[PDB]
Amino acid sequence: RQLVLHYQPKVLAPNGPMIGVEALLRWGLITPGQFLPLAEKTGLIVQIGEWVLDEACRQMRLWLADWNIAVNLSALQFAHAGLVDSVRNALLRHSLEPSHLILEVTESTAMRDADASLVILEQLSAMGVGISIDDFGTGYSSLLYLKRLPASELKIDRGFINELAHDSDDAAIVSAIVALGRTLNLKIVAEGVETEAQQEFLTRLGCNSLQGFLLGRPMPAEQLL
Amino acid sequence: LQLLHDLRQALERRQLVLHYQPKVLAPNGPMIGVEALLRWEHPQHGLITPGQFLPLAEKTGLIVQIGEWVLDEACRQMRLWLDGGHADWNIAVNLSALQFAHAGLVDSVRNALLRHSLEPSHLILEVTESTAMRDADASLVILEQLSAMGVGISIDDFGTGYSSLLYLKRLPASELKIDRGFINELAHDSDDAAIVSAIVALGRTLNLKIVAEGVETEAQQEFLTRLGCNSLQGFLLGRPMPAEQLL
Ligand SMILES: Nc1nc2c(ncn2[C@@H]2O[C@@H]3COP(=O)(O)O[C@H]4[C@@H](O)[C@H](n5cnc6c(=O)[nH]c(N)nc65)O[C@@H]4COP(=O)(O)O[C@H]3[C@H]2O)c(=O)[nH]1
Ligand SMILES: Nc1nc2c(ncn2[C@@H]2O[C@@H]3COP(=O)(O)O[C@H]4[C@@H](O)[C@H](n5cnc6c(=O)[nH]c(N)nc65)O[C@@H]4COP(=O)(O)O[C@H]3[C@H]2O)c(=O)[nH]1
Ligand SMILES: [Mg+2]
Ligand SMILES: [Mg+2]
Ligand SMILES: [Mg+2]
Ligand SMILES: [Mg+2]
Repeated sequence: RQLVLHYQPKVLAPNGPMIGVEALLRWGLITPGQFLPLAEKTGLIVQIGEWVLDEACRQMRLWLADWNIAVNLSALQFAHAGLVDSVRNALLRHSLEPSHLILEVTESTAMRDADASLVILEQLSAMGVGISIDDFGTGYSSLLYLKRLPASELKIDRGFINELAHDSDDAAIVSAIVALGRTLNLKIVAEGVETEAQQEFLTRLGCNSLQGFLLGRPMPAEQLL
Repeated sequence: LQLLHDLRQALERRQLVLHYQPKVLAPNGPMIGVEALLRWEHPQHGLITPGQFLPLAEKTGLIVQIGEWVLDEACRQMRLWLDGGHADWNIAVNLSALQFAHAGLVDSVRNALLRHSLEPSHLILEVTESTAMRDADASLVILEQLSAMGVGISIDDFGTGYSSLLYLKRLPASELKIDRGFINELAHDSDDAAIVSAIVALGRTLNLKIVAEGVETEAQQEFLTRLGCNSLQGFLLGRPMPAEQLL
């Protein structure tokens, strides 16, 4: 068992309290960018995912701790026939309210076969699980399906969060995502917040919550305290 | 289902209208505003009341655009009235639980006031006790924004939910509205008069105006006045009616 979760805080804007964490997988000390693609191609991602989901639910129970936890799903995990049985079973196993668990799938993953995403996410949403669309702005979305999917939040891609000059293309895109949130009834999370000016500007643009190194780096449950 | 199809097209068919009910200083003092109340003029069923279709609207999400239309028309009407010289009237608009939690609520209020050049102090937003107290920390963030814009905040159907006195003081509410259920039962239950008195006393000690709602009889009016209610609303003082008929 060399697999460990690190947790990164999500924080209500403007400076408001921490409302939850994202679980981030780690393995020397190996980062997931170095091995998740091999796991995806080989199918080992599905067992690793079962372990991640279980450990996140276990940790949340242990804490419960007035907050929720977000787990990432790769394209294979999202499409895997077992996914929805397994989410329901993991919440049942730990007697954990479904409102405490968030599942993140990327824009690309969700939009690849939107009708199939809809069958899967509708089940998940009827069970009460929070559904987040990650890396938003980096894929291709149908506005029609963006409304139809029972998502509760979009997470702005880290790639748009750099110098964020007021007249930048990046700022326009952040504004557009915020406006999608406002018109489609979705919370918007900015990810990759490293500086005070980003925090301030993203808050004024109307992001609902923030994640990034400035607010807290990923760390193991113990160090998080 | 017929109701579902019919409600979907109700805005397209201009079948939705606002009626307005006077709120009056107690006992019968000047009218200080109105509550906007949605009605549906149905070509087959006639004038349908919102208890008969707002739950379907909530469940389907049709309540969002129905609410945009309600807010727009209410703001239009208040503007018109202000320009007609009714300087001391406000208008109160109801918010369901879904509208109160909608990510765009505050932007939509700001846009509607700007569209009709309406000072924010002439708009009152009513959220029920239950709605406000379900997640009080979240209610606080929402209501503080609305209150900083200058919009009045009313806690509706008061007495029907469960309130934290702590958050009841922290919320930037301006008024509590006693639920009509407590007014109607006064002649038929000894507990109701105590409950109504307690609500009035909460207003007095937390610095909130109290509105008594559902006033139908002279004796209710007299009793509520003697208790010290600030304002009254009810059939005795004036039923909901269209803006024109109200005059
Ligand atoms: N430069 C910078 N980076 C920041 C900042 N704040 C957070 N990050 C990093 O950005 C990534 C956020 O996760 P992601 O976009 O979902 O993207 C994740 C996610 O797609 C994938 N991944 C991580 N854990 C899991 C997992 O348990 N399951 C699955 N299926 N995928 C995972 O690996 C990707 C990269 O993971 P990480 O290395 O942990 O990198 C994490 C996080 O450490 C910041 O302020 N500045
Ligand atoms: N028996 C009796 N009833 C009286 C008397 N005085 C006032 N009422 C009624 O009490 C209700 C007061 O509104 P509410 O408690 O906010 O309760 C409202 C409110 O929750 C909701 N509603 C109405 N319009 C709207 C709207 O535009 N948006 C939203 N979200 N909800 C609305 O529907 C509920 C019922 O609306 P209405 O049928 O118009 O019923 C109205 C009004 O007609 C009286 O003396 N006797
Ligand atoms: Mg993620
Ligand atoms: Mg991301
Ligand atoms: Mg009301
Ligand atoms: Mg009421």
